[PDB]
Amino acid sequence: TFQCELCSYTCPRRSNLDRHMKSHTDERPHKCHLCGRAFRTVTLLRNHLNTHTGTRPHKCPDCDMAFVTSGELVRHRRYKHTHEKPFKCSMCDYASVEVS
DNA sequence: TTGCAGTGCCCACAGAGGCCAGCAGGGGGCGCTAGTGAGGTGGTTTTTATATGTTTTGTTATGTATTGTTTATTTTCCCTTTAATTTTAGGATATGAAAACAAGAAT
Ligand SMILES: [Zn+2]
Ligand SMILES: [Zn+2]
Ligand SMILES: [Zn+2]
Ligand SMILES: [Zn+2]
Repeated sequence: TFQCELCSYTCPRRSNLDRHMKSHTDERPHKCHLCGRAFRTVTLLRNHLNTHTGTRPHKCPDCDMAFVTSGELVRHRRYKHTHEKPFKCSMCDYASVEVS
């Protein structure tokens, strides 16, 4: 029912349309007090500051290294600890942690 | 000793193959982020629900009006007895009208 004007975005929640309009309008009100980089939400700026300094809270349960976000630890476990490999190739027997 | 037939040696430029940097092939692991997606919390209203006040409905009691009841004073229908009232002779009256007499008038 809900439709977009800038693109063919179709959702059922008005709040989803609101966020999509915020993405089109690029409301970035969160700057970094070290570099000119800016973001739209607080968690992005929090991770950016957790990269300018070493304050990595997501610790690896199987080794002693760490990362700022969860997805990086997910893929680290699928590379090094639980070799998942969901996506597989066409001809060869290849598979890896990322679609890239 | 020489000409001829056959050998020795020294060089050198090719020929060859290992040495080497350069460079491209497939694949493993990390740094970082935009953008949804979903889930949880807070606010809002809202909707159901509950309780109070007012009014409407139902019930009760009293007074008035209607129908009925045996008196009860008309009233009215029906007797036997008078009290006017009417009808029928019977005698008397009256008022008329001829009748006779008397008085003018004529012949
Ligand atoms: Zn759009
Ligand atoms: Zn910065
Ligand atoms: Zn690890
Ligand atoms: Zn393949």
